[PDB]
Amino acid sequence: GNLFGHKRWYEVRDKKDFKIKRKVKVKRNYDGNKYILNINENNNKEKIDNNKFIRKYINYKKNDNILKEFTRKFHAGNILFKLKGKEGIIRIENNDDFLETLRIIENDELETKKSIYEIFKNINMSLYKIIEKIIENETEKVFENRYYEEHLREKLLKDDKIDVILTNFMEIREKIKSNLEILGFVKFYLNVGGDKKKSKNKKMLVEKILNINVDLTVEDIADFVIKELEFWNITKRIEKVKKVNNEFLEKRRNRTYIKSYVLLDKHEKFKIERENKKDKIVKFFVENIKNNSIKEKIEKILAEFKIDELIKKLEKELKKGNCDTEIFGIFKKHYKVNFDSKKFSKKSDEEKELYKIIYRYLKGRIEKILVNEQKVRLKKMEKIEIEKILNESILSEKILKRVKQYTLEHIMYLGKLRHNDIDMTTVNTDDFSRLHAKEELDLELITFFASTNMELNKIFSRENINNDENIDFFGGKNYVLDKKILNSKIKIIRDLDFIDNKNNITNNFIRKFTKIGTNERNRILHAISKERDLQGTQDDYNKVINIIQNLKISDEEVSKALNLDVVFKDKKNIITKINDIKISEENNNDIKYLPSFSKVLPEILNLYRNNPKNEPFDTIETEKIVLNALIYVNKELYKKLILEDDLEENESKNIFLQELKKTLGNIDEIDENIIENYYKNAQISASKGNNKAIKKYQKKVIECYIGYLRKNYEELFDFSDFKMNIQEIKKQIKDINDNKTYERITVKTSDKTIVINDDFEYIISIFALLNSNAVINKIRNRFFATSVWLNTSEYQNIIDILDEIMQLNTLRNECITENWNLNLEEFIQKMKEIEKDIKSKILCRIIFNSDFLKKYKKEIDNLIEDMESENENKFQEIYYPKERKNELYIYKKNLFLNIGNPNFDKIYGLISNDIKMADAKFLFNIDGKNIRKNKISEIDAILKNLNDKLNGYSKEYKEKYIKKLKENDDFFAKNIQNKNYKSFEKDYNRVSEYKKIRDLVEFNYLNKIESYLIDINWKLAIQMARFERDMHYIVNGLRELGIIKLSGYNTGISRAYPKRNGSDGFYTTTAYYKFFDEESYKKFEKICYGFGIDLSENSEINKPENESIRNYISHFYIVRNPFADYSIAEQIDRVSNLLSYSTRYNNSTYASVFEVFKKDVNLDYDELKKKFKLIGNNDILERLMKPKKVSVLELESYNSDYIKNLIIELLTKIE
RNA sequence: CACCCCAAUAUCGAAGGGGACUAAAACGACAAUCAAACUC
Repeated sequence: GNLFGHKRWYEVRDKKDFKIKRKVKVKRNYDGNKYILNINENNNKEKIDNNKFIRKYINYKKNDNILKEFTRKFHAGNILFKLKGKEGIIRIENNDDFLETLRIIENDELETKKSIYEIFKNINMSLYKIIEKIIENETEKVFENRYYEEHLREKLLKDDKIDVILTNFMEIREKIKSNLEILGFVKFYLNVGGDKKKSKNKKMLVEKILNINVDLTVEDIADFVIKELEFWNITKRIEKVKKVNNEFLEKRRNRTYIKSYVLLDKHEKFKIERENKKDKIVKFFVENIKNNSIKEKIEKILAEFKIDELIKKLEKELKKGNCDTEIFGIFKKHYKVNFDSKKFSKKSDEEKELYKIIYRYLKGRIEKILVNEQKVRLKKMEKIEIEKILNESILSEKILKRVKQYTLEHIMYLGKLRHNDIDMTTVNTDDFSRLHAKEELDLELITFFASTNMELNKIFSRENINNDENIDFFGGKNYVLDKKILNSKIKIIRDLDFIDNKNNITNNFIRKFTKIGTNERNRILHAISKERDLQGTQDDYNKVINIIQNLKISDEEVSKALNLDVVFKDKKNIITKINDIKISEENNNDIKYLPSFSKVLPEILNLYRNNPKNEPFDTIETEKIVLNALIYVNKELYKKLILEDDLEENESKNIFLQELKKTLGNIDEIDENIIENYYKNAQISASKGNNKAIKKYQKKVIECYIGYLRKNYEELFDFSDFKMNIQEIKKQIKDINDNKTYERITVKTSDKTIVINDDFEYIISIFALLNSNAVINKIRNRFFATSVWLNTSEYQNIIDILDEIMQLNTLRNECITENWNLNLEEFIQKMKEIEKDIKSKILCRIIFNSDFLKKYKKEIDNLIEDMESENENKFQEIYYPKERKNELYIYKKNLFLNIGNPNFDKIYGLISNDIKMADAKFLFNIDGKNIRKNKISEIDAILKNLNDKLNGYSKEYKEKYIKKLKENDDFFAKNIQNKNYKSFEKDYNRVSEYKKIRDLVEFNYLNKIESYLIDINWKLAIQMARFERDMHYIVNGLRELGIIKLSGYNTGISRAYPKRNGSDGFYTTTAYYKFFDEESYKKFEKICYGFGIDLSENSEINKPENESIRNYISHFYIVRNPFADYSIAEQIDRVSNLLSYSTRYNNSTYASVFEVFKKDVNLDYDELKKKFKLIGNNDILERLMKPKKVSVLELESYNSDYIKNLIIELLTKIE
C-alpha cells in the first residue's frame, strides 16, 4: 500500500457531523528547511503533527478493523442477493428472512419462482457465513500476510460450502436457463442492482450469472468476494509493529520512524550527515576500484555471508507453502547466527559500508524470489529457482557493479550540485524536481542543435577537397557550399542572408548565426548562468528578416479554397456564421491545455459517418473531396470556438469554454479556472505512473466539445443532398476560371503577429525553419511540457512561433501538390519546371523540383511496366488514367512528399518490389469497392461492441465466452451480425486483405519507415547527450572531492573530456575543464575506466570519424545514411554498452527503441527485461517482438507479419 | 537483470516506506483487446 499516495488510510473526522469518520490521503511537503506533513485533499490541506501521525500509522497498521467492518457493510441477506425482510429487523441469520413474501403487471401463475427465492437465500446466507467463519479464524492466519488477498482466496476456494453454492446458482440457472423467460428476468432482479451505488465488480458477476451461454466456475465467485471485500475497504493487512517494552523505548521507536518516513530523504540525509563520513568511503572506493583491490574484498565478505546454508535455509520454508515475508526472517535469522553479535568487530567505516551494501543488496534478492513466488503461483512467471538467484559467482559480479554505482552516484550528486551551483547547505527536493524539468528540456534542445547541424551539413560543406567530415557549426571558418544542395535550401538560405549573391557565403552567417548559436549551445551545456549575454549580438533588423520569412510562407485564404466551396455552396450560410464568430487573440491560456485538433478530428469524422442521414460516398474523389473540406473547416472551427470571447448580454447560449468548465466541475460551483488544474493534475498523475492520465482527461474535453458541436453546429454534418459526381468535378471546373466571378467563400484565416524578443527565440525560430516538421514537433511539445510543469511563461512565444512555422509548413503542402500541381503530364511538367529553372501557382513550385519529378515518374514507370507478354490493367486508376498510361500521372502524395531524402532509395527497398504484386480491388471488385463503403467499419463497429462488452473481465473468462461465441452459432447471432462467427471471420480477413494491399500502393510504408528512422535516431541522440552531461558530473564530482585537480576553464569548449589529438597540452586544450598535469588526466581516465568509460583513443567514442558511436548517432546518420557500414542493431548495441557504466540505464536503449514499434508489433515486455545483445548471434532474439493482435479475439492484424518483418529487415540490414 | 534513497544499523518486524528529484513510461504536426434499514 502507500502513505503519501492514492490509498486513503489516514482518518480525519467529518466537519458536518463529527461522529462520521471520513478518510483522507496525506502527504509530505517541504516547508523550507524541513519536511512537514500536510493532509492532501482538495478540501483539506491542514498540517499534521508528526507525533499524532506516526502513531496513527502504527495504529492503522495493526488494527483489526476487518470483523467489525465486514459485518458493518454486510449482513446475511444483504451480502449479495439483497433478499431481505425480517419485519423491522435490520440484519440477521438465519432469521428473520421475511420468507414467502408506468405499468404494473401481475400474473398467475409462477409458483416456481417462490422456490427459487428460497434458493437465493440459501445462496446468500451460505456465503455470508463462509466469510464470517474465515474472518473468524483467529490471528488471523490470512490477513497477516503481505499478499493477504491471495491467501484469503485460496482459503475461500478450498474445501468449502461454496461448491454447493455453485450448485445452487446452477440450479437457479437451469430453471432460468430454459423454462421461464420470466425466471431470468426475476433471477437477475433480486440483485441490488441498479440505482444507488454499486461496484462494477458486482455487475460482472451478475452478468456471468444471468448468462448460461457461459459456464460459471467456483473461481469466478471467490474472485468476486475478495474484490467486493477490497472494493469497500473492509479487508486490510494486519501487521504488528516492532515490540517495545516501556514508554521510553516506545518513544525512541516512534522517533526513528518519523525520521525514516517523514523527515529525511536523499537530500536531507546529505545535509545533516555526517562530519565528512561519506566522502571518505567514496574516496576509499574509487581507489580500490582502480587498484582492483576490491573484488576479493567483496568476494571474501560474501563468504562471511555463508550463502549455501542460506539457500538451504530458505528452501525449507518455501515448501512450508506460505510464499511470504517469513523469508526475510529466515534471512534475518541466518545473519544473526553467522555474523556478530557486536564484538566482531570494531572496523573501519569504509569497511562497514561494504557490509551494509552487501547486506541490503542480498535483502534485495530476498525480495526478488518473493516477488517471483507470487509471480509464479498466479499464471506463469514461472517456476524460477532460488539456486541461481544466489549464485555466489553471479552475486560477486552483481555486487561489484552495485558498489561502483554507489560510488558513482555520490560523485555525480556532488558534481550535479557543483556544475549547477546549487548550495550544498540548502539542497532540497523541491529544487531538484524543477531541475529535472529543464534537464529534460536541455537534452531535447541539444539534440535539436544536433539535427540542425545535420541539416546544415547537407547545405554546407568544407571548401577543401580533403575533408568530408562533419562541420560543427556551433561550438566551432571558410565554408563553401555543398555540392549536393537541394536548391529548396538556397531560397531559405539566401533569404536569411547566410548566402551572398552567386551563392558565396555571407558575412552575417559567421557572426550572427554561428556565434549566437554557439554561445546559446554553451549556456545550455555549461549551466550558464548569466546575463545572456550578448548585449548583444542580434538586432530587430536581423530578427525582422526572420519574421518576414515566416510571414511569407503562408498561402492566402483566398488561395486555400481548393477545398471546393462547391461542397459548401448549399450551405453557404454556415460559413458566414463561422467567420461571424468573434474571438480575441489574447490567447486566453485555456487553449494551451486542450487537445490538438488532431485528437479531436476522428470524432468529428466519426460523427458525420455515424450520423444516420448522410448518403453513401461515390468513388473518390468525392469522399476525399468532401471530408477534406469538412476537416479543415472543423479544424478552424475548433479554434474559433475556443477563442470566442464572451457573448453579448442577450444571448441564451453558452460559449464553449464555459460549458466545458461547467461540465468538469460540480454544479453551482462553476466559478473556477478548472481547465488548467485538470491538465496540471492529469500531468502529475502521468508522472507518478498513470499513462492513461492524459488520454482520460483528453477524451472528456473531446466528449464535451463533440456535444457542443452537435448542439450548435448540427447542419455542418447534415447533408440530405449530395451527388457522387462528376457533377461536382464539373462544378469545381465550371466554377473555376469564372475569373470575372472572382469571389469564393473563404474561412477567416486569422492574422499573423510573429515577434522575437531574445537571441534565444531567434536561433530557435531559425532552427525551426531549417528542419523537418517531425523534429520541430518534438521540441515544441517539450517547450510545452516544461512550461506547464515549472509554471512559467518564458517559452510561450517560441511555442506560438514553432506552432506557426508548422501550420504554415503543412498548409503550403496542401496548396502546392493538389493545386499548383500535379501537372499530370509529367514529361511535360519536367520541361515546365525546368523553364522555371503570397501565391499558390506561382512560386511555391520552388518545392517542385525537376530531378524529383523525373525520379517520381521513373519509379512509377517501374511499377507499371509489364514483364513479357504479361501485362496489367492492375494499377489502373491508382497510378494512371483511364486514360492512359503515361498521358497522365495520378498524384500519390505519399510517394511525392519527402523523397528528400538520401535515404529514400535505400529506404524504398523492401517496399519497392512488394508494391508490384498487389491486385487493385479498389477499384477491382464491386466487392472491393463494397468493402470500403459498408464494411471496413462494419467490423470496427463489431469489434468495438465486443471490446466494450468484454472489458474488465478476466482473461480466463474472456477466453471461454469467446469460445462459446465461436462454438454456438445461435449465441453468436445477436452480436454483431452475419452469424455465425465463421461468416464474420471471413469478412474480417476480407477487410484485412483490402488494407494489406492499400498500404503498399500509396506507400504508407515510407511514412512508417521514415518515422522509425527519426525517432530511433532521436532517442539514441538524447542518450549520447545524457552521456556528455554525465561527464561534466563526473569531472565536477571527482574534483569536488579532492581526487582530481583542475587549474582552469577553457570556456567555449562544449565537451568535458579531451582528445589525445594533442599533441601536448591537449588535456588543458581539448576540454572545457583544464587538467594540471598528465597525472590529473591520467588519473581521470583511469577512474573513468573503472566505471566502464573508456577515454583512451580509440575507444568507441574517439575512433577517428563516424567510427565512434558518439559521432555516428549525434550526427544523425540513421536518418541521412541508413544501412551504410553498420546495422542499426549493431549501433543500438554499441550505445547500450557505452551507457553500461551506470546500472540505472540498463536496457534503457533497447526499451527506448522497441517502443518506436509498440504500435505495430506485440512487444514481449518480459523478454525485454532480460539481458541480451541483438547484434551478435541472438538470431532468435526477436522474440523481442511478436505479431500484433486485435479483436480480443486477438485476430491477426491486416499487416502483422509484413510490418513485423519489415522492421526486422530494417534493424539488421547491413549492406 | 530496473536504478537511487530512507535507522539507533554491519545487524536489529524495514516483514515498512519515498522517488517529476532516475531511467523507462507519459506527453508529441499530418497522422485502436485490454454504513445500514427505507427510496429505484
